[PDB]
Amino acid sequence: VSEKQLAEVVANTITPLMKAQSVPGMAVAVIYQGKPHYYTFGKADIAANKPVTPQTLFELGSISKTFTGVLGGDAIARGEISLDDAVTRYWPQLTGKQWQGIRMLDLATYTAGGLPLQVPDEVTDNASLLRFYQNWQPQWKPGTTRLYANASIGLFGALAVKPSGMPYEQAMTTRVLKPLKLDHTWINVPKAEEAHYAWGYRDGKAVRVSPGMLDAQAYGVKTNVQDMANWVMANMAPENVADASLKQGIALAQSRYWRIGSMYQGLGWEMLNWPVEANTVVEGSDSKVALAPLPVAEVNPPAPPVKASWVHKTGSTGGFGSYVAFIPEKQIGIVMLANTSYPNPARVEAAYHILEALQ
Ligand SMILES: *[B@@]1([O])O[C]([C]C([O])=O)[C]=[C][C][C]1[N]C(=O)[C]C1=[C][C]=[C]S1
Ligand SMILES: [Cl-]
Repeated sequence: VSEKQLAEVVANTITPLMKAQSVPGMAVAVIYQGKPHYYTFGKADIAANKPVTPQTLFELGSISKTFTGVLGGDAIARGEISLDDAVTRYWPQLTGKQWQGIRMLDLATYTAGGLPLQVPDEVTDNASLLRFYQNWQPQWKPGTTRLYANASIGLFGALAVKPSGMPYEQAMTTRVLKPLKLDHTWINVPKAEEAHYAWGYRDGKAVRVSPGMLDAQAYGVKTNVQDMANWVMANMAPENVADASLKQGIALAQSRYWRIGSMYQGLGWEMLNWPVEANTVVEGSDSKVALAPLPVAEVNPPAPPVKASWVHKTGSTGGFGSYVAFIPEKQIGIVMLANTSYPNPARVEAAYHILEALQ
């Protein structure tokens, strides 16, 4: 499949998508034959008439969780934490007896027993954060029910960096971003970079993400399409990652911990076995499945990375919608960054269609 044909397949999928979903701007990377290929469409900022470029910063939303998963894996590989350890090992002040039996694994993979999708808006400091988790009453025993949640993996990422003594942003930069040369990926956008920051859009209004507790760990990363392509490349082919603990952390994040229907839960990353049909992946992305509390089948010991996987993550904020998927066996992958949050099934369908052209 030539560069020219690939550019046509991308244009012919994305242009109708943007029209149908009222998306002002998109940046796309396709990973193919050892390198990224970049396609940019529309506007980063409508009022200012600024085009999307390969340097335009997008809000990743929950694709931030893949960075959380890999940083946590790296901590495991340094010997600083174990997924088998009790959450209370890293938070001794968390004295409530309901936390017994809840492992760092459970926090990382949404199986703690019903931690909710969000940290409540009244949580504004450490005292309030502690109170929230102290007062939480699990609806299910640990290791029985997956409920996708910021309050779960968010807390995992905060606790994962504690033994290192490093704050979370610092740990992420030193241990994940810098070694991979992701030098335009930000939890907090510096002043000097602000001109690259797209506006998000919802129902015609410009919007950007506001602060919340555990945001950095759950939904706070911003990045451009070059850094995201290289992030996808590193996760798709970790054999080329030099730092030993980081390479193992990447493997840990794509390891299978639980089966839930047709999908498997990694650390941030989710996986289906390849080959998989589009309707299987599309159906799973629907909110009525994706947000539901669902029974789990344990994968113990965790299964190491399966090369024949569809590996993916969707993420949104108020004004952005992003999606990434890759197939390590085929060495193909895609990044779709957009400045409006459009339906996840639509992201999956487009990503699957483009990657199908490469098979
Ligand atoms: B995150 O982006 O993940 C999505 C995944 C999906 O769409 O199935 C859903 C919920 C949690 C995450 N999103 C949010 O927390 C919403 C926002 C965060 C900041 C502003 S809105
Ligand atoms: Cl600690």
